[PDB]
Amino acid sequence: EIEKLNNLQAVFTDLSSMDLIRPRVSLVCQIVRVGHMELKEGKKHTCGLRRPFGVAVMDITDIIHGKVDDEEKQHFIPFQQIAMETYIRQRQLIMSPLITSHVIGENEPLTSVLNKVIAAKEVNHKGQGLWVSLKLLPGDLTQVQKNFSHLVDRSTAIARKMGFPEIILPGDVRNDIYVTLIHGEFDKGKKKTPKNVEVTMSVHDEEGKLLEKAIHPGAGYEGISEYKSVVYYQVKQPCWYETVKVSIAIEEVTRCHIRFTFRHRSSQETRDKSERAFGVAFVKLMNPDGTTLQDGRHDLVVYKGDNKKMEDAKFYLTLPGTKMEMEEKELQASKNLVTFTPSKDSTKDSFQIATLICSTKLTQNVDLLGLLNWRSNSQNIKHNLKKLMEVDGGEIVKFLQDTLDALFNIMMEMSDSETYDFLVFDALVFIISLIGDIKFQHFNPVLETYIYKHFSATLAYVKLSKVLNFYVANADDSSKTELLFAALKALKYLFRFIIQSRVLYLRFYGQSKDGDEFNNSIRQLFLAFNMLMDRPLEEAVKIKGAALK
Repeated sequence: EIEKLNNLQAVFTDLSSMDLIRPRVSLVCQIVRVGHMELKEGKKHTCGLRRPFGVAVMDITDIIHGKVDDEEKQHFIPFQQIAMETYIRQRQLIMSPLITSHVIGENEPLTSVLNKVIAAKEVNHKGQGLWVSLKLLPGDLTQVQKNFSHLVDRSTAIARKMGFPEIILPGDVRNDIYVTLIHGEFDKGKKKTPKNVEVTMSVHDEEGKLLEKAIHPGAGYEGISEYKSVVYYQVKQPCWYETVKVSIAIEEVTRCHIRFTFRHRSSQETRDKSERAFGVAFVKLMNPDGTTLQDGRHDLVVYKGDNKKMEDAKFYLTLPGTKMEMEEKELQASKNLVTFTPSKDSTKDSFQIATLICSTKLTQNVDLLGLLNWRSNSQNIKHNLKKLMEVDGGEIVKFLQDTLDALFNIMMEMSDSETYDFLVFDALVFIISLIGDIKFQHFNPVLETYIYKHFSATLAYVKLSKVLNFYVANADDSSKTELLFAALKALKYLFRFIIQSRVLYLRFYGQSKDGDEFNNSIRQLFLAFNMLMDRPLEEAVKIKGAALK
């Protein structure tokens, strides 16, 4: 692109304070040639196909540390090519030729070349490489584009960190579904040469319509309908590890899936286009329980058989897309012997992907939605409430407001059961404890936003006072000790919610017919703290300390 050579500026924002202080950081440029499979002249070869060339690595840890910051410096990153050493040394081997081997000069994945370049401090570039002026600019994208507009303008290419910052700004609307094609074992089958498998993954809706521009090869590049994986010249297990950008709208991603098509790519264009993708994978970005695809590894399964059937969104989507999916279907078919015949089409071919979902609304947990489905998951509310605290506060904070409202509504409808009251209480205590953390402090304003605006309780304060009074009356308990202690640590917003419920009661009933009862609750809480404290110090020294706190 002629309009990019003088505009090729790369910026990597979202580097948290933890990102810089990492011991070893390297800017790794992956160089992949696109075109002919074989550098041979005389016959037509399939063009437009991506082949591995080499990896260029420098330890920019000191550069990201800010140790050397100078615009005139052009740090030359040496380029290391894949070892295509099969022509120079082959000319001198006499008096004992006993060799039965092959040429491996392009089939190594870029992962191993990158590993070698990382290990080898000196890169035998031999005059091949690139120049990049590397600098660290403090602040976020706005500050870097405003404090360093000359350095970083709006046209400057922007790339984000593969992860999450130390500060989650409330409303960081992002759907960075980073799909990485780790590996896939594809059967050679009838073809003696291993198939030049390509992961032509494709984003289709539940109707199967391919969603164009959904897949982005990387930063600074527009999206594409389908992304092609790197060609490996007859590898049984082509290892790609290719990180791409998948930008699906969080509202439409609920009905969006990526269909991973793998085609055998013979050395000739006629055979290449005459060979259809022998096997296709796919994954729903949704768990069956109404939650989006989880963060981590997922092992896709390559199916075989009719090509029309395997492209039928009403058929292949119904088929288990992952190994865990086949295991789940088999186990559930083990308890029901009702029309469950496993198909021989389940070949041993499988595919592996990694999906780091950097999203703000996408939800990945079953217990969370079970509580969010409490009105119809009443049978598991006791289980869901216990199993909430295992869920990280990061997943909670996406819908903390609705979680609070659901807990309060659970209190509204079925307050008779005090055990669920205790479960909700302890879960909320954990909520406040985690939001008070530096990671989650920024959503405390959002928490207050819910309190002052979206809080929807009118008597929950009564029950909270009851339960907390039970805590303080049962202060000496060891099992309660941490609970009451964390309640102390969370008293502020606890009573903010209590008083909000009380004032909503007042404004929904005009005058408190139980204002005497409410203030009596306050006073009896006071005398309860008196009963807590008059006990000997030694049992609860830190508890009285936190009480004073």
